[PDB]
Amino acid sequence: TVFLDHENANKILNRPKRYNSGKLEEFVQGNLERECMEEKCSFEEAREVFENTERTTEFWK
Amino acid sequence: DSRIGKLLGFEWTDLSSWRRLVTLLNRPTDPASLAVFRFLFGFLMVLDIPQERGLSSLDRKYLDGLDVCRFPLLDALRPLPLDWMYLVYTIMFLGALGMMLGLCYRISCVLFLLPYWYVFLLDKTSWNNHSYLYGLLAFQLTFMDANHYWSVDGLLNAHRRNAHVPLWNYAVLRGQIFIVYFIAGVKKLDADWVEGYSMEYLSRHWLFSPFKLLLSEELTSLLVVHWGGLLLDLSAGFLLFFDVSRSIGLFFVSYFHCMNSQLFSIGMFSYVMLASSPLFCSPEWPRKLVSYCPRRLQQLLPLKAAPQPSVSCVYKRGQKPGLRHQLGAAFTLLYLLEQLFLPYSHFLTQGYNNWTNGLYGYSWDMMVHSRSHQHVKITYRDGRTGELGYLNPGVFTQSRRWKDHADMLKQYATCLSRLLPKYNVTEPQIYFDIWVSINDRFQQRIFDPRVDIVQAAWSPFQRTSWVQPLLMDLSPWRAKLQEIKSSLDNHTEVVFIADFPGLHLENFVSEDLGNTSIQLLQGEVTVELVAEQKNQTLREGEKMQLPAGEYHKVYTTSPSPSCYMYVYVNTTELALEQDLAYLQELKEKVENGSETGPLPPELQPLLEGEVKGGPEPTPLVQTFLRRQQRLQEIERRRNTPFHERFFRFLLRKLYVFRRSFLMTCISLRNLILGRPSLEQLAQEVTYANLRPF
Ligand SMILES: C/C(=C\Cc1c(C)c(O)c2ccccc2c1O)CCC[C@H](C)CCC[C@H](C)CCCC(C)C
Ligand SMILES: *[C@@H]1O[C@H](CO)[C@@H](O[C@@H]2O[C@H](CO)[C@@H](O)[C@H](O)[C@H]2NC(C)=O)[C@H](O)[C@H]1NC(C)=O
Ligand SMILES: *[C@@H]1O[C@H](CO)[C@@H](O[C@@H]2O[C@H](CO)[C@@H](O)[C@H](O)[C@H]2NC(C)=O)[C@H](O)[C@H]1NC(C)=O
Ligand SMILES: *[C@@H]1O[C@H](CO)[C@@H](O[C@@H]2O[C@H](CO)[C@@H](O)[C@H](O)[C@H]2NC(C)=O)[C@H](O)[C@H]1NC(C)=O
Ligand SMILES: *[C@@H]1O[C@H](CO)[C@@H](O)[C@H](O)[C@H]1NC(C)=O
Repeated sequence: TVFLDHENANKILNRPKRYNSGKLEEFVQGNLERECMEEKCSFEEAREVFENTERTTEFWK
Repeated sequence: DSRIGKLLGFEWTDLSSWRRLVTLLNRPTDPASLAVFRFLFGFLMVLDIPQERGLSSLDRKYLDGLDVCRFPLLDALRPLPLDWMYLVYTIMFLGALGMMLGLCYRISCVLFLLPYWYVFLLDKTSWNNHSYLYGLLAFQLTFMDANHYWSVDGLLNAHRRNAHVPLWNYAVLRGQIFIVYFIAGVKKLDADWVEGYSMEYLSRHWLFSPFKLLLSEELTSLLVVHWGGLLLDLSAGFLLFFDVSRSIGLFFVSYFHCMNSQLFSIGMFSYVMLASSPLFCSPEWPRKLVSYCPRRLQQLLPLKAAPQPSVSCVYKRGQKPGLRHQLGAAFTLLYLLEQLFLPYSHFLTQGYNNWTNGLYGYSWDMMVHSRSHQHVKITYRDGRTGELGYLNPGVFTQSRRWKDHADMLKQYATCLSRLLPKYNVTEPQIYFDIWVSINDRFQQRIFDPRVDIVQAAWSPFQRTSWVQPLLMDLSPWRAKLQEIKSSLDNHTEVVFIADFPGLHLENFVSEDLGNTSIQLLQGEVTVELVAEQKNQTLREGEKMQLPAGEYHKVYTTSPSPSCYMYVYVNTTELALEQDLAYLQELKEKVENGSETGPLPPELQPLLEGEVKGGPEPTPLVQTFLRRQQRLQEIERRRNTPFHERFFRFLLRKLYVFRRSFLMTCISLRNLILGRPSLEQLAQEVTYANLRPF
């Protein structure tokens, strides 16, 4: 997945927050984190906060 | 006797000469409160090393042989192999324990300090304000005489047992906490915080439920969260120092920190600030607190006798100051001045400047900016054949902070340039196109989409010419846009774009997203369909119904930037939802007794709930069963008693600690005695990762 297709690269109208939440919920490392994100604000807002204590690492684990 | 001396603890005459200033800053003080703070800080850092510093995840972060792009402050730095890194973290843990117990205190402080800053500088994406605060506290305590009370070193050496400490030990810590609170408050005198935009969704939390009994949500999100935050920053800065205001300030700051800890996932920052809050009390509170205990309790707690004289202080009868006495005052003054100046040093290091000010971590601007990225495109042109290709947004990276800083983007470009030849690419030219909005503004480009970042010019002290300015002229539109967000249905979605003159945006509407429209809010653009090479020039308040499944382009051809909006509904999602609703309605009708006729064969798996001894279910049936299972799982999760949740939390933390310790032991064994057989390593790794149960 290093190189991405020409058609798929130029998709501005692709849900960032919805896609991230779906990936987190489907992933085993998330689920609880995905559920919290769905109940809470979008994960994009959490990333924009920039003070989270390894939110990405916690979601991965 | 003067009121100035009583309130501030010193008379003006002490500042008349340098010698009297040194004598004032090196007067005797009780050592108890510093010892208590030392113990609490050391214990918190000991708990924090296996959780946030990354001892558990270190095996999948610095794995040998893996090609990933680091972001060190200095390009000279390079990570060491994994085993040596585990040894470094072991040295950190030993130093933290030594500081906690006060055993070989200076060596413990050094062994904690040097590794901590090495790790902190190694990766700019793990920078945060509380990590910087922990580093500064560790740096300060290396010089402070905190091993005088409740320390094993005292039992090992009688001369440093229950002895006086100079006054500047407390002064530096008090100044640090005051600077933290005051700079946090003053930085929050920005239009995006006093107006309620930043952290606007924190007012819906259940912890704010009692406030809503008297106030509406919209006002509660402004008066309480934001204005309360600023006023509490200033009040926590100033109230604690004075005698009368200590109780109210302590109550407010303690409740504030508990609420912050429960609302956020910052980590150990709130607890460390709670530990620092008592430091403004009198320097002898633990001793007199222990004195109010029965005899039996006193037999094991620290000593209750009055402190004995020390040798690192100036005692008045005249005693001539030595050399350490003067250096203490010099260090105090210089360190406080440096702390005051550093947050506002962004006019010197302009290479790191962006829409925000400087790097994150050393400005105390906590939770004041929120960002929402929409798209990230990486294009590369091969330097031999001329081919043009597109890379994945986040390849060879572990963080997402390279989308907001020019220097990190330059390092990422260099990393890609050196690593791409492994995939049959000659000397490339890399172009970036990133869309980001700060505090709910129009999505706009952050970087020039026509500049080869690999060959671009960047230096620490010179402003970059390929960072687009933030257009604050479109700020007031944030009112009207919000209204447009509230007039849409449950399926329609809206994306706002603000584009510079001359630049053009190329987009591909997916086949699923039918019924997509483009409307112009300000300016003049031309929308081009490439299938027939036909463009229309749009004016304000005009709408176009774009194709779905092809490419379009939007060109800006005005003297000023143009703002427009994309409104779309996922037709495939709507069709799937309608079909699922129809199937659910049929299932309910069958269940409640209606539709007496025989069920369809495809409906039989739905009522049975298991496809056994029959044809495989259709995708619609699979989706319905999956949705029902997910709903049941969520319902079970919500109706979960508190004791079960607490038990799971404790078990998970125990697993994290056990994994950290076992991995460290395996690494140390490998480092010392060499590597045993590979199968043994696989078995040991399997054993370490085992869940406790
Ligand atoms: C998110 C906020 C501030 C960011 C922050 C954080 C996260 C910290 O960790 C800090 C630690 C030390 C210093 C500054 C920090 C900081 O700036 C607003 C704060 C929200 C909070 C819930 C405000 C509550 C105000 C109380 C309830 C008093 C209200 C007064 C009356 C209405 C009763
Ligand atoms: C549709 O209108 C646009 C409006 O600019 C035309 O575009 C520019 O296109 C010309 C010819 O391709 C280029 O030389 C210019 O550089 C473009 N402008 C910018 C700012 O990039 C476009 O050509 C029109 N479509 C057709 C098929 O003629
Ligand atoms: C596509 O167009 C818009 C969304 O892009 C929607 O149309 C709405 O149509 C209903 C029909 O009664 C109106 O009441 C709404 O006011 C419209 N919304 C607007 C104008 O923003 C709908 O999602 C799609 N419409 C069609 C015809 O496919
Ligand atoms: C449009 O809406 C559809 C509704 O299904 C979204 O799609 C599914 O899309 C994901 C990708 O995120 C696929 O993995 C699933 O298989 C799709 N569901 C099916 C086929 O039932 C889709 O992501 C939305 N966005 C776009 C751009 O189409
Ligand atoms: C072609 O590129 C791919 C990318 O890994 C790989 O097969 C190899 O590097 C190249 N093959 C040849 C024959 O050059």
